[PDB]
Amino acid sequence: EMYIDYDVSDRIATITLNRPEAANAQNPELLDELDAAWTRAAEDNDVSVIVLRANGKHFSAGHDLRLTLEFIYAHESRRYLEYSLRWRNVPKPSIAAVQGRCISGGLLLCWPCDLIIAAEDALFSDPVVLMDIGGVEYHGHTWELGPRKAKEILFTGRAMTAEEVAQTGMVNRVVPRDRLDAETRALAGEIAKMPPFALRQAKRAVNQTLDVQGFYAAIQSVFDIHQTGHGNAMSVS
Amino acid sequence: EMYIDYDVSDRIATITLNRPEAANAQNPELLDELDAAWTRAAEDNDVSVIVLRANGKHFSAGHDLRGPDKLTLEFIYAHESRRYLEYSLRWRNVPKPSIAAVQGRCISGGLLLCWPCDLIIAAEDALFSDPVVLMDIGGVEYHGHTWELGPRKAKEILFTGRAMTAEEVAQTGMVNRVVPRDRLDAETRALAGEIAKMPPFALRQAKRAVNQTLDVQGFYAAIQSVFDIHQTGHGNAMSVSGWPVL
Amino acid sequence: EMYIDYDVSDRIATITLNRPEAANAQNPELLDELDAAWTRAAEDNDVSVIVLRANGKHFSAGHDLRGPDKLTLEFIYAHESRRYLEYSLRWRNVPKPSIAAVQGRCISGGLLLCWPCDLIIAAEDALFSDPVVLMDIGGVEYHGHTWELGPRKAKEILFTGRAMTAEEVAQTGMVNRVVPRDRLDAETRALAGEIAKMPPFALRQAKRAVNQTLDVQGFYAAIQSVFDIHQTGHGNAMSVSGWPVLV
Amino acid sequence: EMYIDYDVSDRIATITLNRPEAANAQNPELLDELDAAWTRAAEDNDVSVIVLRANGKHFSAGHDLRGPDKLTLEFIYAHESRRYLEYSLRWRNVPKPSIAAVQGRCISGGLLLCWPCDLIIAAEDALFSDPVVLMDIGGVEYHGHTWELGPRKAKEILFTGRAMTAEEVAQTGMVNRVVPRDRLDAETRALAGEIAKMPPFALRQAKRAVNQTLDVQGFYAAIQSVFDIHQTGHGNAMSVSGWPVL
Amino acid sequence: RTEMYIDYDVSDRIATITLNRPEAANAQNPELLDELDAAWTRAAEDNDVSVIVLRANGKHFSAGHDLRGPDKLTLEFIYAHESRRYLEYSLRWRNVPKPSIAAVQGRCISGGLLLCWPCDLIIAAEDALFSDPVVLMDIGGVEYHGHTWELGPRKAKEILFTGRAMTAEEVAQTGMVNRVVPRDRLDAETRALAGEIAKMPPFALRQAKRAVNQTLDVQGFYAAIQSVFDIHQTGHGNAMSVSGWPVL
Amino acid sequence: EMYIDYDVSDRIATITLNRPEAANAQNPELLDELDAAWTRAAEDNDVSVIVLRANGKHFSAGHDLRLTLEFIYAHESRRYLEYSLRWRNVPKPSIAAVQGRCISGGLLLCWPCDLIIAAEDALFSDPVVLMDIGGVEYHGHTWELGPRKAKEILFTGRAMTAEEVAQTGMVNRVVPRDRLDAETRALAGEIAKMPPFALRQAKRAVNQTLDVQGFYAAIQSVFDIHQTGHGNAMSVSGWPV
Ligand SMILES: [Zn+2]
Ligand SMILES: [Zn+2]
Ligand SMILES: [Zn+2]
Ligand SMILES: [Zn+2]
Ligand SMILES: [Zn+2]
Ligand SMILES: [Zn+2]
Repeated sequence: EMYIDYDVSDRIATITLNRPEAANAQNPELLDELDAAWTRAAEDNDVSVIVLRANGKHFSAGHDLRLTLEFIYAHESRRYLEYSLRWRNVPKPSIAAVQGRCISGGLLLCWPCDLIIAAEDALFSDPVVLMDIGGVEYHGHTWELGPRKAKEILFTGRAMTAEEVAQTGMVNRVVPRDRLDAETRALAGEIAKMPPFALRQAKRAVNQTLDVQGFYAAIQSVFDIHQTGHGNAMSVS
Repeated sequence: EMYIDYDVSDRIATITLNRPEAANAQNPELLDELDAAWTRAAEDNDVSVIVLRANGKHFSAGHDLRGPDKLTLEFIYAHESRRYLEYSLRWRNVPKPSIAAVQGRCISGGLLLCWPCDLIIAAEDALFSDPVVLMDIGGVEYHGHTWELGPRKAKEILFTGRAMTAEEVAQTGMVNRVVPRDRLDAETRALAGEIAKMPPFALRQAKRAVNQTLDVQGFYAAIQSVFDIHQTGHGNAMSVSGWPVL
Repeated sequence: EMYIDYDVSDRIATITLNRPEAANAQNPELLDELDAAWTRAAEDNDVSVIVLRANGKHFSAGHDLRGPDKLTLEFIYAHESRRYLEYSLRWRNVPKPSIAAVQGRCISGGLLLCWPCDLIIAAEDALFSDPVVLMDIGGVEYHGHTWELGPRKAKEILFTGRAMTAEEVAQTGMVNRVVPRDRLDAETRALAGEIAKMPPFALRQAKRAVNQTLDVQGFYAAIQSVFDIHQTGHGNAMSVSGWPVLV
Repeated sequence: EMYIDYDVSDRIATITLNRPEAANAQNPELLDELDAAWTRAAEDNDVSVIVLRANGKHFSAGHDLRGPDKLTLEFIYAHESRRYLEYSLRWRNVPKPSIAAVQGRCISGGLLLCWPCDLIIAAEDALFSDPVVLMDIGGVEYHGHTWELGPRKAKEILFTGRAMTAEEVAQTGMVNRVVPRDRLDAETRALAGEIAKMPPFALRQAKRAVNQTLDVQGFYAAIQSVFDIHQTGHGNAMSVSGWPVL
Repeated sequence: RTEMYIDYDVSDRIATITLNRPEAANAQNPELLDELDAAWTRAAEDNDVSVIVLRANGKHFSAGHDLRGPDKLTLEFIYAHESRRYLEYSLRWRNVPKPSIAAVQGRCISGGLLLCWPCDLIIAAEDALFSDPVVLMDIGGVEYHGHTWELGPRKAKEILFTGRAMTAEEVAQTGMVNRVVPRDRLDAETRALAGEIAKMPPFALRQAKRAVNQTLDVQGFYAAIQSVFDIHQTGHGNAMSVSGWPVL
Repeated sequence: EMYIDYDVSDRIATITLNRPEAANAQNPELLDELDAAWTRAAEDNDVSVIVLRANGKHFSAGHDLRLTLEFIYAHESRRYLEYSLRWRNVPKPSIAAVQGRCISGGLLLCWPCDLIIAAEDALFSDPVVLMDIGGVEYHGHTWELGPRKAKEILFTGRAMTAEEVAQTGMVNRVVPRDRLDAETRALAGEIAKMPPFALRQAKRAVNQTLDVQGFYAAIQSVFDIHQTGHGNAMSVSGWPV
């Protein structure tokens, strides 16, 4: 349990990213620990609500950078795409608490949560166009931001403030940094009073509407677009 | 015609919920009168625009749960498919513009009355909620939530049962305009009057352009999918207690 | 190139609507030239980003109708399907970032010029509308309204024909940024210049990611569906008066 | 009961088209009686299965064109949207199994009667066609063609106006079974009888499983889209001749 | 590892997964399904495997879910367990990024379809009989609604409404079965086909499979499967409201 | 013109693939000429129906085989995907007459036609899996053949007879080789009697149903999957296949 802390109390499972020395950059080991924590929470009948949070100044700087396309495709399809979709589908409510920087692969950790609470000084970005890739592997951008904002931030690599993403509906609530854990836990507690099958089916109502709208199919389509970026990058260098 | 009043003047059909003594709680009889009113307005060539409004402090407290031998899910499923789902979809598709005027509380089944309207004008005091998760059900029968609020707000308000102010739902696009409560009726009628000057077939097809876009996006199919999700909640409640809600 | 000016420098193709004396009303000749300019930009290896802008006070007043012995719906359908629908979709899909700079009035057909652009920057003074219901038609030929405004706002502005301010459309996400009118061109070019530092294939695939998400959501199919709904408007106007619109 | 006969026995509602003097061509009166018969069967708890059949040599020769000072597309659109599109979708969605027994010719509008049924049994002699391109229209109002035939056969039969045999439409899956003409009623009745033994809620939800799969695939949205395409045909015919069909 | 119900062999780049509960006509209890899921995972993760073959010992491919296999039984409980071992398992097998082939002999009833439909290709013995008679038990078809996609809607409704069986030749006509072969050659024909496919480059196979499966998901496959799962569960909900047990 | 012949008579535009010495293998010049021919037919108000046919033994052996992924992507998106979709959408009926072998890229020529008439001898295949690619650029396979048959023929590279593809609905009619041109022209002639706007909208009714079902979006999705095959082939060897 190096990289990920796990606590259960009052029917809330709190999963903490604990690699602040690297701004919670994600290596394969961290991702495997994180996927195990989600599974543990999903399987525990004493857990009603999942809280995903991070220690330190920044939620996550993204994937830790430190050969065939088939190899990249296979690895990214598991740890990036399959993991994030599995988290998305866990049949209990989940809430991310985001402070400071949430960059590129960071979005693959919070987007799968049902609700997001952000500190006022949180900054969200996906500057991977600079590295020759058309946005990260799990394309929540268009769904979360709308297409024009998604294009703007992909084309420029600029950051968005917490208030800006709250306006698009990607962030549910913006609170001062000193209230982020308070607000997240209070909301988790309110939700934890509710019947678990009703929570499950409320979640399913919304997620199935998104899937009818094309969410699953679109996420799969964009994964292949992303991979053409890797294929081009390899062909150049 | 106890529960629903109906007026036609100046090419506007005004349908009024008139059960203020129960905060416009909806029993089968009210819903049948309401559907007949919508049909009357739809079929009247002297009506260009439909206004739906409510008497009293509150638009609607929702379904009236005080309105057989061995109760089965088949029975609940059949009845709710007719008076909740089919009725609300039928209103949604009436080929003339419709405007809901919403004051005070609009709770759970109240949403099945205003969401089918094309436009919603809300009083500053309006409070929208769907707290049915408390009763073991994953939101009301007609799932406009994700479409009207976006998925994250939809989940938030279903998971918590909290209310949203008129200003909050205006931000999502669910409400077109927010006005002081003393101006709700006048602003709604003024807007209806502006729209009533337009060519009826253009109004019909403008409405169709937007609604068919939504159907291509998956609206019809999603509404049908979530109805079955809703009904699994009744099924579970019955398996726990013998009753369709906890 | 009578009505459209084309300039390339700094990795930017600037395409300018140059009919200010008619408030950039669009006749078929202007549209043919505009389509040629988009195609030229798409093929130009000196070009990373496209900027669409307009001379004068107004971005575009819409389609020029001042602009066949037995007139038929078949004829209207065929021409509108090419210069309105096919052109706008082709611009939409050009595999390079595009930015519309919109000042003053952008009415009805005007929207067919800016909606296909990836990003829209509007002057504080910009006013967007689609009042064609007055002419017996259910919104313009390319139905961006629902996608850009949300369904309730789309219905409201079609049913009433009212205008929306730059601020109003920025709240729906249809406009990316609102800036003072005297900064519109500078701000647009600065943003284009930022984007033009990026690798072209990454820009193309970022654009694709978003536009393909939209097509999976139903964008292409919905645009085609609404085109026919629009054409039933022309069909009705013709059945009433023998003319494509109510006059 | 001028045009439509109706019988309920062994939990089967049999709806019979009874206008052989016009080869079961459909005037508004016949369609109104037919819709009433479907509603009656839908609402009757003693009915588990619906059978639609026809008297005489032909299932239906289609819409009766022999059954307003300034005729407008608005008027045509409004009427066709009700008795053609809305009626057929309503029958499609009745929450009980339905079976069409089709003999002889089923032409154009005839398809609006059998396609909404869940299952089709055809006589060996049956001929299916939609030659409405001759009248300047892109196929009938309710576009099952692509769904039932596949897109290439749909285009071929629309573009040529040719008829398809029972065998040919059985190969596409549009017809479930082909039997000799003198066995059509007996085979249909036996099939209905087999289905009528099953629990009604399971029948309802098996039907929903398939029909909701179709709506997620785009059926409802596609049907609505093609109705507008159809109407552009009327709009063009009126622009050429002042009449809805060439 | 403990092996109980599933035989597993890897040779010549083919993983052959065998249902080995012929004493129960390969009726599927939760343990069998867990073991079968593990076998699919083993094959998926083995770089020496290019193709997966699913087959069954004895006369019958699978009689379906084992009926004889909590103080207060609730729909939540049934929903949770079926969502895992029926729906999630079958979707996971569907998505394994290597070609898979089912060899189907004799009866393949109801839950049996959840084992073969996830395979890419189906080879059936001339004697194979496919059915889903669960309407008799008050349920609108099994949990993973392949029926409409595999059979077309009219055939799907016919066989659900009647509970009748379809011959191998009948399902081959809809495209659900790729090839019908004599019973005594089913294993040889299947392995020969697996061998031919196992000569191809693995990434090209993966992306050919993806091309088709992603086309199906754009068409609505994932969303429709999820939708019908809830329809199926309303059947259980109703059966419990009538009798207290999840099937009539 | 070098590779494509074009004739208009009796309201039929006949477009002929005329590179028989190469079994109508498709180089970029041939494809540009083909696209020009489709455009000419589409724009000619005296043409009601388009017939696409081929000289020699074979309809088309596919793309003529005789560097970055960006370059391959750009070129294939134009001449293969954009061209084929443009042809698919021409607002007039079109009919392909397919004799002999139609392999891989050959499918990009006939699938965009509304109707396909095949000689009894015709053989259809897509063996590109052998070259490390997940089927050709325009993924009609699932739509035309169904998913199981599409997977089988992609995974094996086997050919399908005219009778087999007729059973799936991909071929409208199968006729003897010596009657292919006559049967196609007679069918075109029947269709050319019909009102052009009704033909247009009949075509639209079916094609829009397909696009509501997901056809446009799916074709775009699979194009990217195809390009990951080129991406991988280049990462192994340096060439696209
Ligand atoms: Zn990556
Ligand atoms: Zn309910
Ligand atoms: Zn127009
Ligand atoms: Zn008609
Ligand atoms: Zn079950
Ligand atoms: Zn290629």
